[PDB]
Amino acid sequence: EIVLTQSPGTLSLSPGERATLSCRASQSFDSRYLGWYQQKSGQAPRLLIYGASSRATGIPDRFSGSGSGTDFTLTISRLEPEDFAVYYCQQFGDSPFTFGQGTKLEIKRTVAAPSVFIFPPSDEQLKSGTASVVCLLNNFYPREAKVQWKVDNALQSGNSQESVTEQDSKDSTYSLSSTLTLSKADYEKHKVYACEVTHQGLSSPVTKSFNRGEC
Amino acid sequence: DIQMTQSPSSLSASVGDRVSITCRASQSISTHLHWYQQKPGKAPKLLISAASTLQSGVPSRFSGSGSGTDFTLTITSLQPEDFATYYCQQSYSTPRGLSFGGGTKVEIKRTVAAPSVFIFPPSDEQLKSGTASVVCLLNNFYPREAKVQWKVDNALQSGNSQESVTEQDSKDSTYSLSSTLTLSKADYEKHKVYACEVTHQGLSSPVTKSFNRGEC
Amino acid sequence: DIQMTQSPSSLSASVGDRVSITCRASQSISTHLHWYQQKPGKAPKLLISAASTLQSGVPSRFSGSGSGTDFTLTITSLQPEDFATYYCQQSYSTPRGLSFGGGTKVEIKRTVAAPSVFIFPPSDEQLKSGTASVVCLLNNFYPREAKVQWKVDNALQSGNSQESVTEQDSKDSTYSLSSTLTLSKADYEKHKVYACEVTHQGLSSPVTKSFNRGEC
Amino acid sequence: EIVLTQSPGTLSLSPGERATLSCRASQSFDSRYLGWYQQKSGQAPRLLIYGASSRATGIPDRFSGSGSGTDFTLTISRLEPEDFAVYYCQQFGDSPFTFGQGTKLEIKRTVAAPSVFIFPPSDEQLKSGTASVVCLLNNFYPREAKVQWKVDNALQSGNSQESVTEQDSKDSTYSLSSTLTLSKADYEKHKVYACEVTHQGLSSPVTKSFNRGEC
Amino acid sequence: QITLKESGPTLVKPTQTLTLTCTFSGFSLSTSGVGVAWIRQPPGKALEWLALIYWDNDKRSSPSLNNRLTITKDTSKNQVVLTMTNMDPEDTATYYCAHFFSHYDSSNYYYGSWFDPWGQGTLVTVSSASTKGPSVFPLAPSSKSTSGGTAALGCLVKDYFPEPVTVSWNSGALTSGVHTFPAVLQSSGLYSLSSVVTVPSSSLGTQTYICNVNHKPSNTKVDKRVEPKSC
Amino acid sequence: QITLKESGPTLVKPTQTLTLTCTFSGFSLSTSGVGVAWIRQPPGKALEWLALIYWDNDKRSSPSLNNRLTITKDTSKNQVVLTMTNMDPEDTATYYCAHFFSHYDSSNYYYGSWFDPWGQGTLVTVSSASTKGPSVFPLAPSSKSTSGGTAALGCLVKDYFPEPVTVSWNSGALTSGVHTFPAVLQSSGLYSLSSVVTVPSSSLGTQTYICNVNHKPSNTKVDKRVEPKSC
Amino acid sequence: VQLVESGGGLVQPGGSLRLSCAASEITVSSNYMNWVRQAPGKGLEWVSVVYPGGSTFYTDSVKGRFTISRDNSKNTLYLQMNSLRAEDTAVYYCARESGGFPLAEGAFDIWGQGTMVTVSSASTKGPSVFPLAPSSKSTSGGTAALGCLVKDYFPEPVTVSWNSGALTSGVHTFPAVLQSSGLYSLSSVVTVPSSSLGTQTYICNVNHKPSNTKVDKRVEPKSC
Amino acid sequence: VQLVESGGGLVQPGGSLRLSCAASEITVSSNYMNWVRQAPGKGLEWVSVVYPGGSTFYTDSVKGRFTISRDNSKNTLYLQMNSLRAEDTAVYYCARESGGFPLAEGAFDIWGQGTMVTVSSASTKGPSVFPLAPSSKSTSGGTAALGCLVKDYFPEPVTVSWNSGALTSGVHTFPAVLQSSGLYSLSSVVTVPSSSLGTQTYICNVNHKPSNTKVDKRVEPKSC
Repeated sequence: EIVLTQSPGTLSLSPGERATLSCRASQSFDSRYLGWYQQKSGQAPRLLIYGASSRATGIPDRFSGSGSGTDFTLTISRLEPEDFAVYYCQQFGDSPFTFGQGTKLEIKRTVAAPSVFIFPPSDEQLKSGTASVVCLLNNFYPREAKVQWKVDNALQSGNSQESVTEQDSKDSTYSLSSTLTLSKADYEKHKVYACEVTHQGLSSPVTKSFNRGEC
Repeated sequence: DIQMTQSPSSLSASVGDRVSITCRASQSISTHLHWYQQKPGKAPKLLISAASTLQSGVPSRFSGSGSGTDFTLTITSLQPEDFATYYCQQSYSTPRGLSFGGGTKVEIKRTVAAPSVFIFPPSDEQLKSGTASVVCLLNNFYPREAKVQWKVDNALQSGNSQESVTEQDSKDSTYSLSSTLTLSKADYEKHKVYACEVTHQGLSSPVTKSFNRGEC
Repeated sequence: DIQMTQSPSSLSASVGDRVSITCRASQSISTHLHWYQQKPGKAPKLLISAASTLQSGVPSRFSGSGSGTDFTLTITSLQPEDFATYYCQQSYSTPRGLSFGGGTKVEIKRTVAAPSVFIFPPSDEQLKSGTASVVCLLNNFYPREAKVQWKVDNALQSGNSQESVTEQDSKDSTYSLSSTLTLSKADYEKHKVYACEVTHQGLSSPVTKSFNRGEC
Repeated sequence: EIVLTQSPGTLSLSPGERATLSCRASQSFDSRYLGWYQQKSGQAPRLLIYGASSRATGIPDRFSGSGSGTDFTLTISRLEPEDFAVYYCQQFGDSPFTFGQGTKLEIKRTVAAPSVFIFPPSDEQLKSGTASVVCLLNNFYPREAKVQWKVDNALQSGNSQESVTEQDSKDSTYSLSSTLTLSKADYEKHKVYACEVTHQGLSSPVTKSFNRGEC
Repeated sequence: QITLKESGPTLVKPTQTLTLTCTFSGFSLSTSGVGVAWIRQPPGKALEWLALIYWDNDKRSSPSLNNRLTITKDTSKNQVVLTMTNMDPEDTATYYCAHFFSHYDSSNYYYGSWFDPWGQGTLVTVSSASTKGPSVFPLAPSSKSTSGGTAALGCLVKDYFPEPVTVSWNSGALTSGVHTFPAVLQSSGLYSLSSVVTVPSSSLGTQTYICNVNHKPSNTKVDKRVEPKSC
Repeated sequence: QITLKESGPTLVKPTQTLTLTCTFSGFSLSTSGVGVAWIRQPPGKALEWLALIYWDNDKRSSPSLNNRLTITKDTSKNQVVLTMTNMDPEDTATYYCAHFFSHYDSSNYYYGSWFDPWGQGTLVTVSSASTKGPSVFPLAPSSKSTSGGTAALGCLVKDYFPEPVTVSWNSGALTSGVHTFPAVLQSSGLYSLSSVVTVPSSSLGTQTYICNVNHKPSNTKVDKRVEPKSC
Repeated sequence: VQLVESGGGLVQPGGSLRLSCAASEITVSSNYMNWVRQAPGKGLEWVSVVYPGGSTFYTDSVKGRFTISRDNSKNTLYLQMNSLRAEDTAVYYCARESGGFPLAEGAFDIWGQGTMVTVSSASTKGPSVFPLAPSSKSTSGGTAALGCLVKDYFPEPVTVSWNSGALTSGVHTFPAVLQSSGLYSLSSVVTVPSSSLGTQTYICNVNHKPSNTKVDKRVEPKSC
Repeated sequence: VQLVESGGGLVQPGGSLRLSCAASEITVSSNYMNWVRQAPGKGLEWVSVVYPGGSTFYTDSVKGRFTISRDNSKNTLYLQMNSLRAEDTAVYYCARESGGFPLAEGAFDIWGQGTMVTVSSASTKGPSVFPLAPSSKSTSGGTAALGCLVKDYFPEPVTVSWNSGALTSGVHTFPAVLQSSGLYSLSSVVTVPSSSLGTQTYICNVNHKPSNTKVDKRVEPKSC
């Protein structure tokens, strides 16, 4: 089976500059078997280049392709604000036809620190038999961040869930919410609930906590 | 007329490492390429069929890939009995065009070593009939590449030398070499001093070994 | 069918004297006759063209004359390397009629000498299979002419003798001769005494050399 | 070049007997290339035999020829008094065509001694600045004779001239005149002028002289 | 211009079989070189080609999934039906039908091929749990006076099935900073997300906060009040 | 019967050129196999063939003299002209033109060839000295009484050029024994001969002795008296 | 599957020869059968093919003067080479095309051992044996070499031994080289310590079988 | 001008053979080229001629069964002899007719070295070696002779040596004679003084190359 590896895994470039994407094939096939597709946020993928050098109909001249043997590249000369999406290389060489893992083009910006906020469960959720406390990290760049949960200053692992949102349409920052779910035997068996956050925009990790009893 | 080349001409490899050898066609031949292995003094044996299919009875360490104009034969764990000559043959052109590749030789890799460099004169017994052979012998040198030149009173002797090289031994995995000049009686009798200059990777500087006709 | 003869068949000459050899045709051939020289073990070399024209590179001591039915080749100073066989060839008859002459042999002349005359019996080893060879050997005789006859108890043995003669040596310019009789076992075993009679110019009287079967 | 040698150089035979002449050629040519010509005293040569055996027209049957290879002969069976001349063999084999040196047929006779006479120069020749004295030997046979001049009994060489006449028409003898030419510095510097003659008809040479002063 | 639309059961029970119908317009399955392909994208993963049917009823399937995948065509109705059996919970994905075509030019040179227009896509899930209305728990701004007028407040909609739930803050009169994070599959094959809004602490008790949360498969229309809770 | 006659300059100066014309009658230079040859005879030497011209204007010359010998024919006037250049004193000779012919007989067998009638001959000399009348010196019978009536008396004609001089003794009344020896080329390329008569000493003072010597090229007509001179 | 060869040898240029390939466990008439030649020191070259139906094909170099046939009765393949030239000196292999369990179409899966064919006018004769002594030195690191030069012979192979096989360590025989005069020569050398140069007499034995030359020549250093 | 021959040997009567003449410095097609044969011991005989324009002529004895040709590509002359009979045993010479600087028309100015052709059914085999000892006498003038009789072999040449070349003075080898049985024999004798008959052991070595006979036989007088 032919395996296509894209590079880089993630890519961030502010509008105006040059975008380069690479796709390397495990086996060797004709250069006319490889195409490039672009898929935007929550959209069906659309054809971008076929034959590794033949631009699709209607695609602007900003997209070009160059292929040789087991090395293919997609070049974007002028990249506009509407040109940030995920890019897949796929082959028609051997069955089954396989796509690449993709490459997310990102809108670059200056580094910002995430506001870290904490929200406890409601009385209804103290009534449901399962209580979740949500820890939010907002307005940060880049996407990379780490959060660790502490029940009475004791590290938690395997008992929390994560959800990071997509890039905003106006500020290009990221947001993230992580929930910690427990029962009453755990929620009323301790006092302290804390998030410690490690971000590239923060020189030192920040530990922020709350106590159910005091409030 | 499908020209077919192999890269590299010969590579030296250790035991257990992965090795890849490439075969290139002058034009795309789809997957009509086959890989054969031939040991010295024996007939070739078919390793890979259709450039990707392992043959029955061939160890799984042999694999083949590629298509069109570029093909590759890959060995994962090069066993000590995998040292042979590998040919790529195409069956694409015509029933009268089953050309073969040049062939790739795989031999054991070891540390460099300096040869013993000896000069052997034309002995009187062979000289008595006007047929004189002079010998420059290089003993136990690795790798195979070496340069030998012939010297007579700072003059350069070229165009009539014969080179005989032994293949790698099973004991020390080195090489041996003999360079021979054959000349008629007066094509040696008039001249005075005969030397052989040798150049090897394992030697920092070329070495000259000279002997006098007059002295012995 | 132009018969072509040479005179003499062979002549003996010294070094430096003038020698003439004649070639005669059965009918007039104008001047379409050529003189060739051939040394033993070699190919002929063209000496004289058109019976009068010296060839380029031929020493001036060779000259040719005559016309019609009589032609002559003359050498002024017969050098020591001029001893060879000379042929006259005609190119007159037809494209299928380039006949050659008999040939004239020129050899060194010296003083007469008597040969050693030896008789060699049929040895027992060769006799053990019924094949007996008896030999009469003449050593160092000049000139070439000699007569050899075979005798058995005053009987005459004829019709089965073989003659082997050596050409003139470069040391003494003499000849050697061997006469051999081959007979089956009983074609010799019954008879008693075997002799060889020899006659040479250098010998005043013929000499008989006899040996007994019974004695040895 | 073909060279024809005749033999003998001179030949004397009284009328009635057999005349034989030979001609030998250096090279070998066909016998039909050689002819024989006869030239008399002060006459143009006339053809005698052509083809070495074919008698010319009008020539009497007394002349015959026989040729083979490089040897040719002319035979005269009956030779008459009018048959004494010079005979040439010539060839038409190779250019240039060459004649023989000739053979003078001579009228034989008994041996006779030559009268030896001496005549001095005239006073006019003592006036001309050059004086010649003439010595005459007449009526001798054969043609061979020798004369030596002596000025005061001293042998002379290179200062005299000779002239022998042809055979007479009636007596078949020969005559000869030899002149000695000198100047006055030589003619009046000596006394004796002598001829000594050696002839086959003379047993001993004869010395005969004169002196200018005494006469 | 051509279009393709997928339809079928978006709620498929485990170890059962689904049938998906792609209706296409602008082309017909009779032109040479024209085909209909089915591709799937798992949530958060890369694409994976499933099947491809040609104009001459020639069909190709992924060898690792060809034992349980059948593809059929109806040229008269311009439809392509993909039937897939023996479902597993990891088969949840979004399925596209796409137009497949090649480009030869006057000499049959094959300047490549492509998957041109893809369908809108149907999000199909494989699970056992049935529908369930979301439980809404309001998430309270913390006890801070000003903090530079920076705060966030939300509501958590948890334990709902299936996707999706639509959240609106103050009926479109509060959309500045409303983060509706993508819902996460709970450990029990169930869905839970948080919807928050970034607001200034200087307008805590004077600006109303509501979240109208909607879920058609469960017909859940809950207008949850969010208010500041002190200590 | 055929005739040939030569004509030309009998007095040729050295290192100059002569031209000799042979006029022949009885045949014409048109019959096949007929030629005109030129031969020369040096005084007292053997003959030497010079040139040969054929009926078809084919000419042959002696290779040792072909570089300076030209031969031409005029069939209309029945003439043959030999031009010879670069003369030497040894070229003095008598030149004959002769008829050359061969004899074939009904099968072209060539029964030989010949030089049949030769011309009368022209005596041509090569020298520098011009004409000169002969000097006559009478040669006196010696002082003898009888000697058996045997004596000779003559006159010497010396230093004359060119040939010949004709001597007559007593105008034809004394021809018995008149020896006129052939003239000898003197060392200076000049001519001298003696003319003597054998007479008896018994008629010394009673028989007149004269020699009329004649030389047309010098017009010398001298009737020299010979008389006995005593001591 | 066994394919046993026969028919090799040496021939004069312009001669002829016949090669035989006896197969077992397969049928020669029922398979694609090829003759493939390899020159000594060079690569493989396809020469001829015969189809199961009897159709034949040849490479361009051997057109006309080479023919391929089969005998069904005893299941053999035959190659008749005529007008042989010097470029035909090689090892010839009988191979089965388009076989193997995965059915390697167009590939040779079963090979014979090949016969050797030589085409030269070398006029078979015997090798001369010449000794080679090292430099006249005392120890020079305890390394000396003595050799036997084998010259002017045809054809291969030849056997070279030291002390009739009594010495087998450190012996290096070099492959014979084709002289421009059409003869063969090689050198067989061996390294011994100098201290053993005297106490151990050495003799080089050359056994050239085709010319029946059994030559043993002494190997001792010289006096300079 | 060089004319190099090739193609000689021995053949059975009724066989065939091809002779080659490779010329240099001249063109075979542009000259009159002749084959001229000479029997061993007899005179030269003209065999065949080929004209520059390709016309050919043959002598009467070889009409029909002999043909002459040329190859322009490599400038060679060829003689194909078929139905060979015993009268064709001779040395054959390639000659150029009507050449030479003075233009010897009708004459052969350039000759090859000639090849040897033998036509007999002698069934090639080996020579027997027989010793010959002189009369049992003391000195008899100090003249004795000992000989080696070499018998019953085909074809020529053979090598005869005395003491393996140690004796070379006074040795007389006689030319081999063709026996009526189609074999060859000769005698190689040598004269030595009688005083050296005992002190000098003699051995006659006969090396017949085509039959590979290497026979050394002792040569000593006998006891009568």
